[PDB]
Amino acid sequence: SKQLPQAIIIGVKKGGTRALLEFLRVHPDVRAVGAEPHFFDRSYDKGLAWYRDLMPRTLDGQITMEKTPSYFVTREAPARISAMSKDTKLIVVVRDPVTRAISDYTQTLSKRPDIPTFESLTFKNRTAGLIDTSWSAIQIGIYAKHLEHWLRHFPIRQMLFVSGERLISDPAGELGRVQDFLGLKRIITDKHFYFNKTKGFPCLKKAEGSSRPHCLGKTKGRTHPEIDREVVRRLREFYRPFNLKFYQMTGHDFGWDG
Ligand SMILES: Nc1ncnc2c1ncn2[C@@H]1O[C@H](COP(=O)(O)O)[C@@H](OP(=O)(O)O)[C@H]1O
Ligand code: NA
Repeated sequence: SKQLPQAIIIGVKKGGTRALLEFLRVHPDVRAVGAEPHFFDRSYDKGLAWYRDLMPRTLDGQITMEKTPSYFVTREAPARISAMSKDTKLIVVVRDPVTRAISDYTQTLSKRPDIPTFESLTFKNRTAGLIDTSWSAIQIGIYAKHLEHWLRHFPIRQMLFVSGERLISDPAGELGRVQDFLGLKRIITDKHFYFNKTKGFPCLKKAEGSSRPHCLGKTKGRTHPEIDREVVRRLREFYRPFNLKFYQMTGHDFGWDG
């Protein structure tokens, strides 16, 4: 029967949310929705009967999952999800905030090519190095800011933060933690993955629902544009104090600042 997701991948955008979901779909005890529901942010009015109807069917002991990257930054998401159930497990796939802003910009550049440069959107006042905190690309990277709001409705024990960089260099190691966090037996492993030279990322030997090798679509693995390293330095400096706070809240250093 259909059940409401006991675990959600709530963020972040461009941290590697699809990759993680697609890898978790290999486990025999994970059933997940395909496309981003965007329920708790854009379609909450439709109610939990609509939400439950999107979910796949599951046997007993199977875990239902979804991923919507905007939840982590959408203001009302914590209260609403906890309202669904106070026990929901939450996962955040985090990434270097600066690489994430560039990946975010690169996604838009693949849709509206005429947009200004990353360096002009970066600043409100280049002459003074004042960064546009209103720009969504900047704001999503301040993980500690959004994390504080989630901890008003969830114990940090029910929240797992996955390394987006380590998801690319050692998918089997990272997914070992995620399986422990969801009470799933360690099944996903190194043999499930393989590196495709021409893609640049790990791929699945057999995806869920397929017997063939499966890499991620053309929408994942984009070539970023070349960015002024002075802006990158000024962007790493902006995030540094926020990254340090995030490390303390999570008890883990994700290596973005050394
Ligand atoms: N095996 C894999 N194949 C492709 N992209 C992967 C990947 N593992 C992680 N990713 C990353 O996942 C990002 C997308 O995150 P999301 O699905 O949350 O939007 C990609 O951003 P880039 O295109 O900048 O490289 C890519 O870096
Ligand atoms: Na974008």
